[PDB]
Amino acid sequence: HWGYGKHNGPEHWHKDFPIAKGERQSPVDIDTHTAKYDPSLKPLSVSYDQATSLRILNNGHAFNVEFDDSQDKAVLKGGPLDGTYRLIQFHFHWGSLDGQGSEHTVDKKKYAAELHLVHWNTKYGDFGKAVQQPDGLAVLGIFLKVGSAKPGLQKVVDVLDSIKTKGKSADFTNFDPRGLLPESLDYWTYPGSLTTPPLLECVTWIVLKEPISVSSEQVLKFRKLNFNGEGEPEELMVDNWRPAQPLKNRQIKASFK
Ligand SMILES: [Zn+2]
Repeated sequence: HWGYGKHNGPEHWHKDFPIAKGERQSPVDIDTHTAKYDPSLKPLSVSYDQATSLRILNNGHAFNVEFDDSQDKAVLKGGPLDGTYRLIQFHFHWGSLDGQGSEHTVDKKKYAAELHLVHWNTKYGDFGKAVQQPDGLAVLGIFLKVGSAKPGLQKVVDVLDSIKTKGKSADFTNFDPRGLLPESLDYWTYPGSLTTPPLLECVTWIVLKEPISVSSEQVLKFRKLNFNGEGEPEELMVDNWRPAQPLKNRQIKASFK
């Protein structure tokens, strides 16, 4: 058992997964003053038009909206990416309070939550083989501030009551992930890791400058979820976020001047 608890939290993940103290760990603080613009970065392509959501599920760490990744239906191309990355699932990390909840920070500022859209490089045939490579995954990370409710998010919130406890899942079809994007795809990028065990250093990170607004009403529904399984003592699913890890020698490239 790993989690976000006192004894099984990020400070202790290294005991079971030594890579936690690796050279390419995520998330990281994005220093705007030192994250230099890169004119070599190609424009970012997002094709979520024929996207096919299948189910939503509680996995005892967050909730994942999973997609049919059998075809190039919903793909991420260009930016820093070489080849086509298929969307497999998106999930969030969020806090107990509005003041915290994001994994990545910007000049040390935390957001109320962070959205991660997970893609894998079709070059490697399947996800299993993908996570064993440095460029295997691409995660599109989008900050959440508490403001005007996100319409594209309400379909998600409306189903959360039905996957309260770890292990529960539900049919979740015809979800448009375009509903969750901001207007400017202006990003930072760097090579990093999964922010959960086994913390494999296989992720090209693409973090959007532009956060999205969500209503306190929407984020309160997130915090009504359970880490625990059915029949267990209740443990509310909150502060499911890893703090910023050392950047070390890595450079964070910005897509904008
Ligand atoms: Zn994540």
